[PDB]
Amino acid sequence: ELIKEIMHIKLYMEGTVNNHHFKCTSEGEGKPYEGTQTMRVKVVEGGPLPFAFDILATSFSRTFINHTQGIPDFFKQSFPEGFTWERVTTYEDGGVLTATQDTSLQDGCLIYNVKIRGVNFPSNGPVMQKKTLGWEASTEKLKPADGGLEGRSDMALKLVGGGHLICNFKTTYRSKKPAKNLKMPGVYYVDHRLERIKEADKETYVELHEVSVARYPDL
Repeated sequence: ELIKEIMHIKLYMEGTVNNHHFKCTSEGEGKPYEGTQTMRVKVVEGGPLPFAFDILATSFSRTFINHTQGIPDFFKQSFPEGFTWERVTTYEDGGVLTATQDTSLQDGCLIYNVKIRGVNFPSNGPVMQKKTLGWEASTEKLKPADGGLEGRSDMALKLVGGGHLICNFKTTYRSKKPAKNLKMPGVYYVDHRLERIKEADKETYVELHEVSVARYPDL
């Protein structure tokens, strides 16, 4: 089957956000066919992060997406090799977070390897002052873009005692399997819900849950 009904995950992440180098590590598990998953994150380097963790949570699983209707799963079809993704998130206040990700399948446990580069996050802004809450539920429009998938989405980051700091991202998904060995999907949508379950000792340990359900557009 390759991708089982319940799958284990292990993650490695490192980066610099406003030149503040850090390193993160994770262990998680989800139901790939149901679109749910859970991730327990631990910041191993760069002490208590000077920026809001929320900018990183969104880089911590395309393989855990409930493909309803009968949409070809580009992500699951890409195994055992896996797939890569490059995302660029642009914030309304000038902050830009670029992330590079590698997904592989080694000895049953699913492996994620992320690279993070955050720049121009304003000093007294919600991210740097750590005055952000969760991410509101978002929707990503995916369209087949020459061999891979291109995903665009507009997100809203909840703010401490306020409204939101909005942003948008452009992502490119590249399969490790050749495009010849893949049945590509049409233009489809993925609705996401990203909730933070737990938090410990100054955003050093964070538990996150995600729910993703794919669907063909309405008529």
